[PDB]
Amino acid sequence: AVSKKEVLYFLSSKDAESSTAVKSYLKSLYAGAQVEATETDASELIAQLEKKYLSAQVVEPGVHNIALPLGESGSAPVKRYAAELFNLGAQAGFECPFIEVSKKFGQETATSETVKDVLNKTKSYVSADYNAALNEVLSSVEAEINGPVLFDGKTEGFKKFAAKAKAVAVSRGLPADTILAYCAGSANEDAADKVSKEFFTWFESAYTADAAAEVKAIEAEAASILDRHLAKPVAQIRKEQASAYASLLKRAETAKGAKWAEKYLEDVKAVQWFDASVAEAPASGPKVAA
Amino acid sequence: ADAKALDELRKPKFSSKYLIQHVSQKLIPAVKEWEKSYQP
Amino acid sequence: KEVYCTVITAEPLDKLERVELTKKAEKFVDAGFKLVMQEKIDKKLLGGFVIEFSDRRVDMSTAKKVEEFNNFVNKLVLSI
Amino acid sequence: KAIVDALKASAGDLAPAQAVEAAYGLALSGATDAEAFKALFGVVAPAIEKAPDALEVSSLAQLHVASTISGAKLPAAVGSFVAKAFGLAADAARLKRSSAESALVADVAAATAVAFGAQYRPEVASAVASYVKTAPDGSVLDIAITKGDAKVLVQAVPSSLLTSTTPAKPLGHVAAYSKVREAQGYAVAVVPANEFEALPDQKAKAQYVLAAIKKVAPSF
Repeated sequence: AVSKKEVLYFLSSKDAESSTAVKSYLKSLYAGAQVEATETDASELIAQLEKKYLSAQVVEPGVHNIALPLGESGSAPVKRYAAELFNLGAQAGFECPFIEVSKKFGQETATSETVKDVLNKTKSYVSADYNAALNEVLSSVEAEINGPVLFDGKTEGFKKFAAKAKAVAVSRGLPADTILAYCAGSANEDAADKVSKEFFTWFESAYTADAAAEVKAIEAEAASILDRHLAKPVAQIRKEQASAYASLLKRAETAKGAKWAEKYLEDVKAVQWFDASVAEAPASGPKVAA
Repeated sequence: ADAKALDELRKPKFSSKYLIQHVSQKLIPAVKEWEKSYQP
Repeated sequence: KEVYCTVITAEPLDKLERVELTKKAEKFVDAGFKLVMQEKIDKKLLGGFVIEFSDRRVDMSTAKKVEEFNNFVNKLVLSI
Repeated sequence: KAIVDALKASAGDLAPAQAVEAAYGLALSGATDAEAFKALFGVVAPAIEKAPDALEVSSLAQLHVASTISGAKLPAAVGSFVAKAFGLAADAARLKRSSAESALVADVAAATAVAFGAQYRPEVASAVASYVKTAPDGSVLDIAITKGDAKVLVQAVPSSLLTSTTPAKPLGHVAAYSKVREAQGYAVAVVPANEFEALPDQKAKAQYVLAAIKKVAPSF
């Protein structure tokens, strides 16, 4: 059963095993069961850890339900794949990726006075091809002041760095004037409309190029896994795979009583139903209850 | 036997979801007993 | 028969942030000894306080509660 | 008056997920034609009685708003069931809170602590933890104040629940959440963030919150 904080996370979720846990919970509440009071407890560090591990139970069956657009031509399979992961972010409680990674910046650098310590605590989230181009330009503005460039904004020594880092950001290809004019806004709704149409033209060309770089790495991983496997004789392949299949079954049979190992071996019985339901009618496929 | 369902057949099979649940069922109740008992 | 101290906080204190701070500190000396006190500020602390007794330190900052939290969960998920 | 009487005769053409959003939209606009709500609730009530899991929990909560503001009743198994599903669908929007709404609620609750008398930070931090009482349906209210027999709820409605135009009044769903809580014993004081965060300091934000509580229940 679910712990009533999982089932609040699975309401806007749309995978199968989470909706049938919701639907049997809503069928219990139709038969007069009391909805248990959700906890007004679990302080700021424990609340961010439950949100970390309940979002990952919405993301994990959702990622396995998104077909990769491997070996497709065009942007719309890559835009479908990116839109399904956007919607998986919203179903799991994430915001927009722009609003969720900039929250990661301002959280990791809450205590930063100099921008060299910004550029070292946001190292995991910024590309090293871009972290280096902001560190080389930093040491030139460090050469003009011969004092550490501050994370102040009011400082004029930062204002000449922010005009040099804007020259770096346009060199990568990303419009730093359009990005800044979106998250700041404007007064009228007509001049803010044209900059949102120009941010979302960058943003869609941004997240497509992250999805397409993810597809081009799965395509390159699968093509090197296959070409290594096609160089084996077929007798080696069948026993390398039967050794890997049997070792991975035994790890789920060593684990007794665990919920994951009970569900692992129950899905092995559901794959063998799929192979057996196809053998009865192969022009029809698997037989669904209809 | 035959003809399972549709909502039984829409489940992704070898996802984690239950290692993530088994970890959070043994990390969240084990860390509430860390902040309630914490002095440096 | 004093005990000299210094307290580092994140922002300058209220007059009630001061009084409930000393009762945290009168139980970190094992006598009826008075802390005189000394006040410093560090935005690198995320709130809380750091008392330096000039021979020992008690770090009840939340900037250190965060670090001891992550090191507890980053080591607990590696065993489970 | 010509939409609602078009809806009372042809409420058999609507799916139960569509009849909910008809009755929810009439209740939010202030319709009292209760026989239009007899027609709309005549679709959704046998549909929940056949399969209660047929509708979304977001739509079972939009039924409880519609079954409250117009006041038209449901069956005894249905109207008690959709009352829990307002408590479910309001918690799920609180766990998945936008984190600038979490920055606004903890800002409004701090100004609610200053308005009710707290000069120092150990008093506002111990007061906003006392504002997080539990609603009767099982959900959690963030700024819920109780003085004896009168309760006052403070509601912060950030920008996602605001109209996207320049006057920027809050959307109709904020009066949905208000009038359901008002039928639970609360006096919902709306604090919108287009007015709240234009204020420069914490004292002006506390008198804005205090004036908003006086306008709704002047006992506080």
